[PDB]
Amino acid sequence: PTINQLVRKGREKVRKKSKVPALKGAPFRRGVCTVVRTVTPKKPNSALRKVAKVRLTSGYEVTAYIPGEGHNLQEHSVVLIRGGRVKDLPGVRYHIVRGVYDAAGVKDRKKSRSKYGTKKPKEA
Amino acid sequence: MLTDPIADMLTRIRNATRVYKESTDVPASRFKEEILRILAREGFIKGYERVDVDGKPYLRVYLKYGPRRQGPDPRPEQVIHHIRRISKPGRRVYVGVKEIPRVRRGLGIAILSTSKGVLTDREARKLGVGGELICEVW
Amino acid sequence: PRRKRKLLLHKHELRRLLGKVEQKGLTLVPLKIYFNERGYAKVLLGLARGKKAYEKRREDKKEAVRRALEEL
RNA sequence: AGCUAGUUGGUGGGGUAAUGGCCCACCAAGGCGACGACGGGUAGCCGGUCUGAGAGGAUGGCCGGCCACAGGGGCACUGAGACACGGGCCCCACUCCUACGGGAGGCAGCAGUUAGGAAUCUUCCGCAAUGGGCGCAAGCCUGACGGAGCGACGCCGCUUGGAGGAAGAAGCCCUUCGGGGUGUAAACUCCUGAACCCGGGACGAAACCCCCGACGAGGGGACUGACGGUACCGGGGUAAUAGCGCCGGCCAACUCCGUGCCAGCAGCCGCGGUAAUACGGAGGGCGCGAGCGUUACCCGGAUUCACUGGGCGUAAAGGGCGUGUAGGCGGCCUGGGGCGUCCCAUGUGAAAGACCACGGCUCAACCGUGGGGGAGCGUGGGAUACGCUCAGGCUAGACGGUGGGAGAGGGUGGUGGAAUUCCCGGAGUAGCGGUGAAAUGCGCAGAUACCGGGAGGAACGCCGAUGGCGAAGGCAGCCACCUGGUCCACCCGUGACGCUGAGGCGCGAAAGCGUGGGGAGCAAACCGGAUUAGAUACCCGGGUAGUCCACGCCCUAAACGAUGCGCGCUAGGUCUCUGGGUCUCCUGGGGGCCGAAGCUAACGCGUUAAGCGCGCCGCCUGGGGAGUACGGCCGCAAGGC
RNA sequence: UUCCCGGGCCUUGUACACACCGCCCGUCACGCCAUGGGAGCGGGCUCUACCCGAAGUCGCCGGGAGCCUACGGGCAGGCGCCGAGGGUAGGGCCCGUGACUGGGAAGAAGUCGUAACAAGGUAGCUGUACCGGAAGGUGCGGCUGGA
RNA sequence: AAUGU
Repeated sequence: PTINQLVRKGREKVRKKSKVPALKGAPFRRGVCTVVRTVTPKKPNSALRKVAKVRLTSGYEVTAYIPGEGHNLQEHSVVLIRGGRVKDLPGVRYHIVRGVYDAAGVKDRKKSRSKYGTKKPKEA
Repeated sequence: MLTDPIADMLTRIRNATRVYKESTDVPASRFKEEILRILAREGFIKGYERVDVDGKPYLRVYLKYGPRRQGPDPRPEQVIHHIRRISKPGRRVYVGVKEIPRVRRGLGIAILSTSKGVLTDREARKLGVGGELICEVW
Repeated sequence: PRRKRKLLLHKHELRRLLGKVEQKGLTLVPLKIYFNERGYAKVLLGLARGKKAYEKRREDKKEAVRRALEEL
């Protein structure tokens, strides 16, 4: 556009959508579970992903992933939501932080633990 | 009606040289001569002369090029590789002396118009004046 | 959830399925599940065609050049 | 998208420290708005701060400055100052006392509780210092403040050790069973000595005051330390914490087993289906280190809103086309003003911060001192090239005059033939029509085919294209009338009168809509016959809107050159429509084809630009959801914007 | 050498490329996700009119009425404008919510055809109109991004 | 003269 046109209208400043409305852009957010499910992935992958419908403090009832191998989440447990989609399961945009509240760390886990709740296992 | 006279001129030079034309004409303007006077002074053009086309006064610019070359495409490299108008009528450009442009690290000129007449970026810088950056040539 | 649950079959019935399973590539698959008159979880097995080779498209240029580079 | 009645202004008042519609009478009809008013949403503002090559973007926590508030809300009193955080009156909410009639209160001071939340600290020590208030003074008060406390929350410093030490223990991991690796790593030998114990121990503090001198200047004397027996200094002195992320590519770092699209990973591409360097563990390696990772948010990358620094023939993107308002842009010569613009001088640019130089804590982090920048903006003087403005002149743009020209440009009134259908009349007999082949259908109630007459509607063969005209849509027999545009010549006239154009207005294929008319042929819908598995189709026989006219609507399209309009500059060739020429050839306007230079992702474009420039408008910022919904305007409706 | 099967070479169209045994469109059935409409309900904010109206300032009075005086006055008190708040009624913008309903996206070897891509087997696409289980077909006109 | 997990 002409310089005059730019003076008249000006450039449209960007503006980006929040990949995750965990409200007030807070880091994580606590919320109760209404449904602890098992869902089947997209088209190339097959499995029974452990996700759980959670009702956050911020009034949102959103789906969330449960990492690790095995969990102890009940049809009404207190969970802390993190934030991270799962290019595999549709409307699933938040990971459940293992190792907080009712969400237990991973038993037997020994590797990338910091990111799986589990504390440092004494070499017994 | 020809919107920008200078821009037209600078462009004729371009197109013209672009085809290794010995010289091309441009509608005579006193201001335009001043520019050409500088193009000449810095040897971007052999020179130029005031002439007439059916009573109408013009300027004839005698272009300059490099020597013929070896290999395919023997065309000589231009002396005026780049000639571009800076301040246009749609967006006039002005520079204070401290903000006057440095063209091609120095191997390029930056003609401009100050209240002290039409000077290059050095002549101008050396005089203490800035003004309407006309165009840069290299 | 995924556990190696054990099944219950007559001894002569169990051997007939072993004869077929070890010998050839025929699967035994859960055909369905329910509860009989007595009210016990009773699974229905089936005889399998097996086969069904899973086509896997292959070799991504990237790897190819990659190996050439290093090997030599 | 319009808003406004104390609204805008006026005269006179009331009020205040003071101007003022701040308030009030009265008079007038004013004020503001596409340069975005009014309304909605969000928000305390700056110094700075993070990011960034920069121009930019993002932010306003700590510290400094301003503003606003003090449970919600109103009000004044006092006073130099408040319409007052720990002052007052009142209503409201809430909690508390009561002898039930009325009392006490507000932590967004410090510290603390509870609620909310992912999450945010001691009911502390001291007025020694600095600052404040009061007082002649001593002094009192100061949860300002100087400190200690808790939290790896952040930055900087520090430690877990240093020199030796095997063809290389064990264990563990791999192995072409030789052996390779962890590994100089350890054990081991020396060695130093965080921590801890002992002893010494701050600067911060010299004043108010007292004395001499006049309580001035000056000189002398005296007290006072929260942090703290801490920092630090000296003696002695034990080797005395290591974790976390990653190892398919981007990305630095590979092997064995387990699992068998399961369990699981995941930022993107993607791994996992029985040898997984991608899942889980182990061995090993890489990065980093009292930290390492994750999540969220900002900038970056992203020239991915492009000013620096992008585009629109086919990738997203040219408005369907004109006329034109605001606005933006403007040829040649001269003179005045000197607004933009440039220059010099000067004021301001508070501190802190950032930069730089030197110093203070053992370094650093921090901190002190000094130095240099700093846009902007005010004032003063100067410059006049370019822009602006006023004036004088010019004719190269544009417009006009005379003279020719071509054309399916438009509107009205007529009228010419060929053809179809129907009716009338001759003649005439067994089929006609139709397809791939059939059938429905029409026909012995006399069709098809043939001659004549009549009615009526619609469209105009050849010419005729690769042509012409028009802004687009679009326009085709002929004649007459009314009427637009455009080209050339002579260079005669005016004298920049120009370019573009958000809104606006008008024009706008076909279909469609309303009245009224017309209706031959054609033909959605419809009905048959075929075909087919079916055939709500393609093929055949019928057939109504409609196609035609008048007036009024609708306003869309592959409204396409998928290419906005104007101007200037960049080889040529060949065909063609139209005009002028000293018509062997040159020249102007238009339409095609190939191709210099150049452009392009490529295809292709190329004097009819998609080249090289300038002015202005329109438009695009991934695919889908969607040209959808909501809102609004428009329309009879369909539906359009 | 038309036809059927297979195959050369060149050229052409292509939305194919594990390559026509390719690709691919719409309804329908089921399940899930977000959203529009929806008899209406439940709010938040704001606007207008009127009724009652604390405190308080200001404006009258300050007298059949008390108190101070240096009797000019002053205070108390009485009245009034304004007035926080409350009450009633009606509008506006936004948000939640609703039986039922419209379309949209995703889902996995569902059901029906086959519109498109090669004359996709009737060139395709397009504006509009009508019609039909569905893609779509047909009329009128346009484009070539077709012959 | 249709279709192809």
